[PDB]
Amino acid sequence: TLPKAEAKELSAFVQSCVEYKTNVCFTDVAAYESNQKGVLSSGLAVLVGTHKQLRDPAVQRLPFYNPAVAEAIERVKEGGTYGVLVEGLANAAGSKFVRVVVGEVPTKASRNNCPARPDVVTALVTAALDEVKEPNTTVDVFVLSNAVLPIAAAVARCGKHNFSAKDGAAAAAYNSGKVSRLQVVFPEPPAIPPKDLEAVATSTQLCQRLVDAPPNLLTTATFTEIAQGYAKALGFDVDVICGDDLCERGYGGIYSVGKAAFEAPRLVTLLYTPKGTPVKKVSLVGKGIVYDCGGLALKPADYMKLMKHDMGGAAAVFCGFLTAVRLQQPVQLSCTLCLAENAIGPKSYRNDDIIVMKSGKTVEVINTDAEGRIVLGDGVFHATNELSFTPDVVIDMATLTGAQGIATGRHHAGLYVNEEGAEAAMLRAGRESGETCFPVLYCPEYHEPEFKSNHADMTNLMERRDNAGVSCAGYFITTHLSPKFTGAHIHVDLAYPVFNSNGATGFGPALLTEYFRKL
Amino acid sequence: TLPKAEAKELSAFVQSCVEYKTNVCFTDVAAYESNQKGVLSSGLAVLVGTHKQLRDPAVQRLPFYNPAVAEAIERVKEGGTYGVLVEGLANAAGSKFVRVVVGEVPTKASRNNCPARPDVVTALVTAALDEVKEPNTTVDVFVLSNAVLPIAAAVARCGKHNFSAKDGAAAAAYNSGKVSRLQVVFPEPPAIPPKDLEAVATSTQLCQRLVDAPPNLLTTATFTEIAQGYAKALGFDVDVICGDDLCERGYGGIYSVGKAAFEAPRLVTLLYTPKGTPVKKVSLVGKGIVYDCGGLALKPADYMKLMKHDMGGAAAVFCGFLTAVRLQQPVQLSCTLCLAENAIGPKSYRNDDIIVMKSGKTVEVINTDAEGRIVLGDGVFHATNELSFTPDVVIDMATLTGAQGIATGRHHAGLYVNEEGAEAAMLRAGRESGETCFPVLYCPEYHEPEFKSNHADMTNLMERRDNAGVSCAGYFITTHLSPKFTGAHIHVDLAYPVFNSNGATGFGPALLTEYFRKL
Amino acid sequence: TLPKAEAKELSAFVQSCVEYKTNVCFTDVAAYESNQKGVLSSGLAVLVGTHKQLRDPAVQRLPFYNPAVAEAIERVKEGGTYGVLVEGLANAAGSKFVRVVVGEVPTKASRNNCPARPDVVTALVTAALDEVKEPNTTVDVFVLSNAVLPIAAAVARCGKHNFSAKDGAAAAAYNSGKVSRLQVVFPEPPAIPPKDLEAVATSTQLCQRLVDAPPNLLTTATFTEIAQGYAKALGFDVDVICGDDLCERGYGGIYSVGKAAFEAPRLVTLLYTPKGTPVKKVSLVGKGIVYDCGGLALKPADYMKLMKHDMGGAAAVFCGFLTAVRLQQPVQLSCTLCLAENAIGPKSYRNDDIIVMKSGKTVEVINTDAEGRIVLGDGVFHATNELSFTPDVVIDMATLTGAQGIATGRHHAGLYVNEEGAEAAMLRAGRESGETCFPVLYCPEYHEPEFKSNHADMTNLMERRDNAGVSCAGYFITTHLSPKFTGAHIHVDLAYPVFNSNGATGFGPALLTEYFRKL
Ligand SMILES: [Mn+2]
Ligand SMILES: [Mn+2]
Ligand SMILES: [Mn+2]
Ligand SMILES: [Mn+2]
Ligand SMILES: [Mn+2]
Ligand SMILES: [Mn+2]
Repeated sequence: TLPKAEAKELSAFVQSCVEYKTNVCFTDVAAYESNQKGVLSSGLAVLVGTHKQLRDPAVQRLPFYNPAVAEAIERVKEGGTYGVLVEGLANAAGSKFVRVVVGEVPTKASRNNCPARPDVVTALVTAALDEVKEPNTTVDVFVLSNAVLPIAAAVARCGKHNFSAKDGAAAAAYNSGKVSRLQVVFPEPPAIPPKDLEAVATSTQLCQRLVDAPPNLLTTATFTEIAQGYAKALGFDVDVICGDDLCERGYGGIYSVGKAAFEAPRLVTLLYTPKGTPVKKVSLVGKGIVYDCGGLALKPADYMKLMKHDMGGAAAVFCGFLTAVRLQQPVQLSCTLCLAENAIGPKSYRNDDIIVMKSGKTVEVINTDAEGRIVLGDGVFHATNELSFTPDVVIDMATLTGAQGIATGRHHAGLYVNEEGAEAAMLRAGRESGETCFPVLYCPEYHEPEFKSNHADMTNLMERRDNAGVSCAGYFITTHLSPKFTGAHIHVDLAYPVFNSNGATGFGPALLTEYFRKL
Repeated sequence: TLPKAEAKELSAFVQSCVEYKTNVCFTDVAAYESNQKGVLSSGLAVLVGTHKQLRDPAVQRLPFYNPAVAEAIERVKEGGTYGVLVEGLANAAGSKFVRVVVGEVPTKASRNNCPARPDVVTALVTAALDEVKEPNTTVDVFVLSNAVLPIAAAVARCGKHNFSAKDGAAAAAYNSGKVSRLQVVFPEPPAIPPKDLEAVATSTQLCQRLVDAPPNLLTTATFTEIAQGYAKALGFDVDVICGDDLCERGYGGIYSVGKAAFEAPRLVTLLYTPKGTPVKKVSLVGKGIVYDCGGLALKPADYMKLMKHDMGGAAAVFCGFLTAVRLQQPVQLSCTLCLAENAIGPKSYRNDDIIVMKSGKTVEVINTDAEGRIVLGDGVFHATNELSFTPDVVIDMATLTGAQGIATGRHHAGLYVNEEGAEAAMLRAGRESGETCFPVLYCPEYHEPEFKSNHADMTNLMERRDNAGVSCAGYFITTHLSPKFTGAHIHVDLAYPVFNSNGATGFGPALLTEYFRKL
Repeated sequence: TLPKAEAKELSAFVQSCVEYKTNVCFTDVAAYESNQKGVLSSGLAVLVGTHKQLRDPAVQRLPFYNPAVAEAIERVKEGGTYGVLVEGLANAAGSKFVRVVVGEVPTKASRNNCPARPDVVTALVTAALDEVKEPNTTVDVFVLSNAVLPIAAAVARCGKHNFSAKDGAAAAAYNSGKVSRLQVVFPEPPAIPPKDLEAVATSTQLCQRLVDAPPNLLTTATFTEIAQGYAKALGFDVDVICGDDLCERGYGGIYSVGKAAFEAPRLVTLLYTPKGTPVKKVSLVGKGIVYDCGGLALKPADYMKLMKHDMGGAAAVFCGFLTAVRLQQPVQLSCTLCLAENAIGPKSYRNDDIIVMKSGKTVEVINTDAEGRIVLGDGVFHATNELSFTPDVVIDMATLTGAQGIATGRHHAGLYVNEEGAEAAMLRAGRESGETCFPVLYCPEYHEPEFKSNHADMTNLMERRDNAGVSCAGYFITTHLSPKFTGAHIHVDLAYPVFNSNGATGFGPALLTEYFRKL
């Protein structure tokens, strides 16, 4: 029983997520010339490209181009921006001066990176949008690259976040009033239709919204309601196993992790079957730890900050699923959300407790703060044993370990994969999408001894933390795969790539979309 | 209200403890020759003794002896084992080869140790049993020592533990399927009858079971039910003061420690009066902290692991009591179990709270993780004030302090004792039983000032941690002894001796049995 | 000025390393039958192979085979050993019984591992050699695998270490008296000649010796003298830049790191040019931190233990170089040893000091315990700018980061490589040699910003430690490569693979040999 005022706030927040619509739309130079007739949308325009692209003669045909803009192109630093005023340029806001911000994108890109460097595109547009005068304007963003998918996601990510509690926004269901409408103008008609690019951008931003949201708003219950709302609207199936039913049905892992919390844990499975014959059957599984306090293995306060992001894997997987449904991608999908709060209290699972997992394997809990692998263990067994089909590929996505950052860094999700082919394909999808990945060691024979237990089948924590920490957490999860499953298993550790110093990045959904696209 | 599946599991676990039967039986060479006619029980035999004992001519008359075994005796290292195959040796398993494992026991033994070195006996047999081929076999263990009590307990302790959650054992009420039946074969008919040695072994192993068990299985409630089950079966009295009744009846110490937990605290008192006139009246009191998270003074995770062992003193005292009832030892006994979980939550007793103990004395709580001395304070007052008799001797056993390990180590329980005579006797009982002890400083005049309080009669924590930390915890407990009590008080700190790297040792019950035997 | 007794001890230790000869020799079953005529070398024989290999009919033709050995094969556990006595088997020691120890090697091997699992081979032979009765015996080790290179190195690694200070060995220049001579018997004549396998084994063991040795013995001076000794004996060139001359010649990195120490730092370069036509040119550079106390950024004692291993990269590179010279491999080599002790005192380089590197680039020292990347920076610039040739490939090997263990674990060295091709080749060499490697993220555009400095060209420490810690250290080193260099750069982080719980592994030399072999 919550207070009435808190429950109304939660319902309104749910609705804000279910009805979320993007601020971004897409077009091309010829279509823009034709529809707008050389009238800018507002008093701000943005021009982004490489050193070489910015000097293409076609740039001179752009409606805002003049000798000041030419000088901006000369003075702008690589990775930086440079702004100039253009007097008496026609625009729909009737502004006397138009501000034109040029941004230079590097060409330097390692073999493990996206050649189009959408990371810099995001930062350039963000910086340029900080020069916005008025609210509710439309900003024309002219991009010289034709790498449409990575640019779409990059721009969706950029600028002020749709989630906000600033300046009375709490009374408007935490919908920001500071976001500018963005018109992305490609050089050529995009290889991917504009409406499809919109769906991608929408999923990136929704993912961002879910991750940014504080846990007083995004709970196990509200996340579930959001999933149910999208199921009603788009017509996909939803199965929910809630609270004590998890225990009764043998889901000891997710039950034990989540049982101390105010809001009960939930295993939420979503099903989508395309019209006609599917190219693959794929089961998605996401770590939905709505808040990771550590449990009895309580985190210090420094480390507990930003643990609202611990559901970033569930958000990624959920929004990737939504994109697939909206674009009618020809993949049969399950999406299992492992929703729990890792809370501290009298019902807390303990450091010493022995858990009977859904898989039938027993787990000695060494450290309650290694909760993610436990909920995922139940998730992947569910996906591989309990559904109406057996998947060809299982993809689990999780903000799983600190080791991930040390290993592969802030921009590359770690991949632990049982097959070379599935790994290469996910890497390729990362490089095409801009949501980059990198492999971690796959060597089960060396991971297995780290989990030896006196009394149970396994522990939940490596004996020696300095023995491939990203990999070992992946290994743990694989021990709970059903024997019925003989296909590819892709573990994605996205602990760090889901956020930066401005908040959530919406990393994961576009990665999935691109992966599905190439199956 | 627990889930139905969890409650069924708890009942089954209770029953497994109440009906626990040992895997060990005892006999002697002549009786073995006569009953088995030179046919080994299985494809494994074990031979354990000192360098000199192994070279006794009587060893050559053992049914598995041959020149390869003789060579094993030559090659085996002190404290080590050495295995050989014997071809065409008659055995009940019909194995073509019998494996004979020889183990050499040192003679070196300090004045504070058991001369028969049962510590090494345990490790030798454990190592030998790791060479077991099949399940459910009987292994003949030939021991060359006649120190029957320490060997009985040593062998009961050894090998795989009766508690297990491995390989589906959770569905069999956590009864291990990996334990071998062990036939211990002494050189001479044992000075203590085989059926009596069985009862001792049973108590060692039950104690081990209770200590090994994770706190999701062994709770304040299930521990109580187990005690009640044994009371029905053996016909001894049981008194239970439960939850809020502890507060109403003035038991502020145990109530305050346990009140935050999911399962309520309990003061459980068991009574046994022998048929004859008793040699002594003895009150046992045991720290039954089912799990020590530290309370609001929360333990870090490294330190919180194995805190399921924090009820080792209650297990020891409980199983020593059982043995006394089963063997009808002529001692009048009370056994008070101080059962609580030291949990963290909104009802947690605080660092600053002032407790009114049953004794009438007030305790200022400096640190909630010094919970044991508090529950014991109520326990010993109960024993010395509230029973139908006044004891001559109070023995409290507790996994009480980290200082214990630093002071007396992993194999020797620390003794804090108000009389030289009772101390010497408990030391002698430790040396005879193998469950060795060592004294800590008894000096109340120096302990007393460490507990000075501004507002209460005393604190629960020493001001200066480096001033006889085993002793000061003992001192605290003695301040709550009833003034009606004028007898011997033996405080046994067994923090480390109750476990090793394989889990529980079942340390304590045999110590008590031997102590009672010599009264 | 050292005491006379210490100087004599150091000279003798130097000589022990310079004259080091292996305990291992290699042959095959037919050559063994022919030379030894079915007579075992001693009272111990070892049989090692997979479950399938151990049941090959050819096993029955081995001279020690009998029904007891057959039973051993049945009873042995995967990854374990099992020993039996064989009566009246002919052997050179005239022993009445021969002990035969069987060891089972797993077939399970991930795509990132050596299929022959030499890691288990090492452990099996180690465990078998623990059953050795007498000193100075020869032990026949029958291996059922034909993977000769990885087995050679595996057996060289195994058992008791040639470095010892036990039982008066200090008086014998720390040459162990506990090492058994080992005769490795392959099924077929080895694809690599026995004398070549010996040279490999010798380098593995010498490497192990240098790493095991305490820093009171292996100093910057003695390591130098050892290199000089090998140069005189084998006829290769040696260049030494010592102490203050490092400062005068602009080697500010290695000079600053090492200048606080009792023994001066040294840049030691070795040159080998093969007879004839010109071939691949490779420059090796090794981190030779004889002891890493942390400098002014002092390590706690727990972390400072085993920092004698911090010269493992210099040892690896040195011994790989020796193997190339002994086998006359057709590669032109330089080998630069970056020798320093990272010591604490009044001359200590500081957290704030600004270093002028040999490369001309300035380094702001944030943390003196990140010393390795600094000495290596001077090393690689030396190799790529100061030699009589320019290398095609630079390989640096270093026990560089804690992040390495977290990322790629205890058995896999981390690879940071500027070219896909060179990376793949080093990986292949790891899988063939058994000295396995795994890549870490190569993404200089993301590493570069971590080293931004206010006043110098760069810092020596990442601003954010959780942003690809293995990779960033590698990146730092690459900033000091000469602009004259346009080839492949392979950075090998072997922090953890150079040791296990028994001490040094001798990891690195064989990896190099195999890499050179395939060029
Ligand atoms: Mn988490
Ligand atoms: Mn956690
Ligand atoms: Mn305690
Ligand atoms: Mn405590
Ligand atoms: Mn170092
Ligand atoms: Mn260092």
